[PDB]
Amino acid sequence: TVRNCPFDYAHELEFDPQLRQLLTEEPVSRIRMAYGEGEAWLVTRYEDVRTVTTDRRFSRSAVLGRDFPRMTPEPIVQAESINLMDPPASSRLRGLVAKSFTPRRVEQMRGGTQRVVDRLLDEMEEEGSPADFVARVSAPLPLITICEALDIPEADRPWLRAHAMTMMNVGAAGKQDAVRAKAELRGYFQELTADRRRSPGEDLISTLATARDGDELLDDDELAVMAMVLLITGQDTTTYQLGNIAYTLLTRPDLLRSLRAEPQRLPRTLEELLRHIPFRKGVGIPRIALEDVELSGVLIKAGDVVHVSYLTANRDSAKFDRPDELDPDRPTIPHMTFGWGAHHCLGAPLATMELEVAFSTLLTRFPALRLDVPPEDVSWNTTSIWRYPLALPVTW
Ligand code: HEM
Repeated sequence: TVRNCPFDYAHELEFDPQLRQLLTEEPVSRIRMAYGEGEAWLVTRYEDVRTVTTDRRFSRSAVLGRDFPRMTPEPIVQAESINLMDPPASSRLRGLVAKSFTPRRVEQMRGGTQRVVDRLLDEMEEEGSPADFVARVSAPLPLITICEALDIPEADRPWLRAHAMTMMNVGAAGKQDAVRAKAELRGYFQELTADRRRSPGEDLISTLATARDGDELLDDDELAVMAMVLLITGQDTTTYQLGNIAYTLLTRPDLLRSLRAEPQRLPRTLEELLRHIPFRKGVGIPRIALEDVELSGVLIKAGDVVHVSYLTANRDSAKFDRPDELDPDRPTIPHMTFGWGAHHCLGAPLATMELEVAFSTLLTRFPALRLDVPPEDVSWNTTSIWRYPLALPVTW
């Protein structure tokens, strides 16, 4: 009755078979995952999952305090984080960083992102073919950008990601690691944010720390946590989707030619890769059903833990015809790669912009770009809630 879900599948970017089976055959299923007390529902259908993310009957505020079935021994979340608030209390702090990424603002920052990318490739060319696209592009760019954004000193950055990542370990014994790593992170911002509030720079932490509706909207905890949360998120998913997309383009010659034939297809192609590419293992933060809510003919009692799978949502044949096929031409329908509902991804805008400025430069600069080894020789991360390539040797 209750499925085992270690969610350990890692083979290339192949869609987790357990997930494909639960989509087609038990689109609402009882499950139990690596760590946490109790069990939880798993909703896998587009429309059903859309329901769960938006319908005020399901709270993420209600998760505060539960040993919720999750994939990391220590939960990645914190108390005062945007992740454990719903609208309305979310909408005020979301509201504030959302100013920072209006298309005017993000289509300004482009300028600098173009100069970062250019320099990163002006360096990879200098060290000469072959090279690691992960080391020389996919890893640095997202980290530079979010640090530039937050005015993070150059010396702290390699440190800060090697803590960000440590919190994303699914490893039983890397839990003390995680709780210390997390608290050291909290602390560093606790201070460096209280150092902006104090002598506001003209960066983004300053934008958060200085905004005042009469009396500063953000409390110090509320801020330090928001500056800490913006750093973590600004440098995992994006670094990974830069490797994932690269791999996919260098292993689907038809796709990669089509783009080289008509580069204008790129913003449409990226959406379709985004949809497809299963850019994580398992399921992230759940929600609690606040009241009984039947959902695909299955009552969910009040106080039950609900997970949604964004990855099965994207591959729902009810929404996308030939869903497993990767058609950048297909009738555009909103993907759920960037989340949905209240907690939809806050940095969608900026990762959009990084992915556009990256692959559009790559494509022109290195038309000849090819994977330098066979695809099955590429090693895929196993230790993370995310899926990404460890290295991506390329020629040009
Ligand atoms: C390809 C790039 C990215 C992907 C695929 C991605 C994906 C996601 C996803 C799937 C969620 C799901 C939250 C949920 O539904 O429960 C999320 C939340 C979030 N992402 Fe991202 N993200 C990306 C880039 C970024 C960037 C650059 C930032 C930069 C600040 C960012 C900040 C956030 C934040 C703050 C949340 C939490 C919002 C909330 O729960 O209220 N993301 N992201």
